[PDB]
Order: sequence, then structure tokens, then C-alpha cells
Amino acid sequence: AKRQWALEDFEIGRPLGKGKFGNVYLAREKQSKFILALKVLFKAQLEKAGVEHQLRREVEIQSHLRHPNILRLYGYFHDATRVYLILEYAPLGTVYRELQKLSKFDEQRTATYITELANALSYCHSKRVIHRDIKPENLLLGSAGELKIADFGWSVHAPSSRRAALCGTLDYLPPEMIEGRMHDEKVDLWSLGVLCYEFLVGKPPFEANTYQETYKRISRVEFTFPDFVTEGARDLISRLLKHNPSQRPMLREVLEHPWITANSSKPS
Ligand SMILES: CN1CCN(C(=O)c2ccc(Nc3ncc4c(n3)-c3ccc(Cl)cc3C(c3c(F)cccc3F)=NC4)cc2)CC1
Repeated sequence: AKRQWALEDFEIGRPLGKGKFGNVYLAREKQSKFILALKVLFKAQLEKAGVEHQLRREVEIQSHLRHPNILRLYGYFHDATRVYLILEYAPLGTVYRELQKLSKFDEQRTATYITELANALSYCHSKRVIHRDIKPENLLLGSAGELKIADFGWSVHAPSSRRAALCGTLDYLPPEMIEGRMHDEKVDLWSLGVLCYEFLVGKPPFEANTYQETYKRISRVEFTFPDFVTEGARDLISRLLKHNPSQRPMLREVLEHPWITANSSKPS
């Protein structure tokens, strides 16, 4: 006799954004006045796009994860024409918007994000959840500025025009996935390397003018740092962006890396 959710349970307020397949609203649960983000998906659009499967998979995985740096799915329900996801509201919005605003983050902000991300991924891997999307546009910020990995990235339009895709997003694809090799939890360490670089620099490390060059840069691991990137950061990013997934660090080594601990001092 779990909770049967119904639309009637919520007061809906201002739109927070348009998705590919519907909209997200600021909402309150009526009795409690608790604030949350209500995501509405239109079944006819889900069907047209062939994405129901993505939605059942994530809802299943997501309903079972509880971690302060993973955006919580509190529940879901549907009617004849709509699916509703009752999601944690992150008041500070996306990390991507904040990176656009600032162009790049400092070392403390970056290293603190990486700690949060490493903790969340390490929790995911302990539940056999692998290959999480941690692109900036899929990271939200709580009221204390804590990072939250968002659910259901495929339901939101990719940035502006900047990101190109293939079997996923080109800029974040690891070499093992583009040389058709087997892939495992070690993809998440590659992602973390790309993200750390993007945080510090303001663009991802293999960004190129064509789509085939971006691909060659990844497979060859051709990246360089702007002069302002400090040696501890270069060291971490270089350890994360190893061509061979096996030589990528464990998440615990990321968490105890001296650059991370010098710059991420917030008690976990
Ligand atoms: C006062 N202003 C300040 C500026 N604002 C924001 O930028 C902003 C945007 C969103 C939020 N918070 C928030 N929290 C949770 C979620 C969303 N958005 C939200 C809003 C719109 C859309 Cl389209 C998606 C999502 C996603 C979400 C997702 F499901 C996948 C990937 C990325 C996401 F943000 N998850 C749920 C807060 C501020 C608007 C309000």
C-alpha cells in the first residue's frame, strides 16, 4: 500500500524549462507544501521518438539510488497521455549555465565538484550502475551549491548548438567506445577527466572544427592545457584521460589525489 501519486496531489507553478518531450515545472505537494520539480512527458512524443525504453530503464535504476549528489526521483505516475516524474528541485540550476556565466571555474570549485562526482559515481558502481552521464548540462546545483547528477538527460535538448553526438556525445566519448572495444565502469573515469578539463578551461579537451578531427583527437588522446592550468590539475586530468581503461585510477585515488585534497576541503 505504497503511495499512489496523482496530479491532484500537486500545485503546479512556473515552468523551469522545456524538454524534448514535454516540460518541467516548479511544483508543491499540496498537503506538505514541499517544493519539487514536476517533469511532464507526453506519451505521444515518447512514442514518436522511440524513447519509452530509455525511460523505464532509468526510472527503474533511479527509483533505487539515494545519494546526496544524485538528483532524487521521489516517484512517478501516468495517465492515458502523460508520464509524470516527481524530481528533486535544484534551486541553483545547471552547472552548464553557471560555466557559461563564468567561462571557467577556479580550482576550489572544480576540485569540490570532482569530489562530489567521485563520491556519487563510487556509490553508483557499488550498485552496479555504470556509464553515468556527467556532462555539465546534466548536472544541477542544490541550495548549498552542491552538485547533483541529473536523471533523464536524453529528455532535455543539448546545449545551444555546441555538442555533437554519435553513440552518445562526441566530446565525452572514450576511446574504447570509438575503437569498438569492450567498455566497463572505467568509462566513468574518462568522463571525469573530460569534465575536470571542461570545468577548468571552459571547453572540452578534444574540441575541434570538424567532427572527424574530434574523433582522431580522442583516439590519439591529443589534448593540451592552457598555460594557467596548474600542475596538480594537469596530473589528475592526465591520469584520468588514459587511452587504456585499466590504467585509469580508482575513484578512491581521485578522492585522495593531492590536488583534490589541497583544493576540495569541504567535509564529506
Ligand atoms: C529564478 N530563476 C533562476 C534561473 N533559473 C534556472 O536557471 C533554474 C533552472 C532549473 C532549476 N532547477 C531544476 N531542478 C530540477 C530539475 C530541473 N531544474 C529541470 C528543469 C528543466 C528541465 Cl527541461 C529539466 C530539468 C531536469 C534535468 C533533467 F531531467 C535532465 C538533464 C538536465 C536537467 F536539468 N531536472 C529536474 C532551478 C533554476 C530559473 C529560475
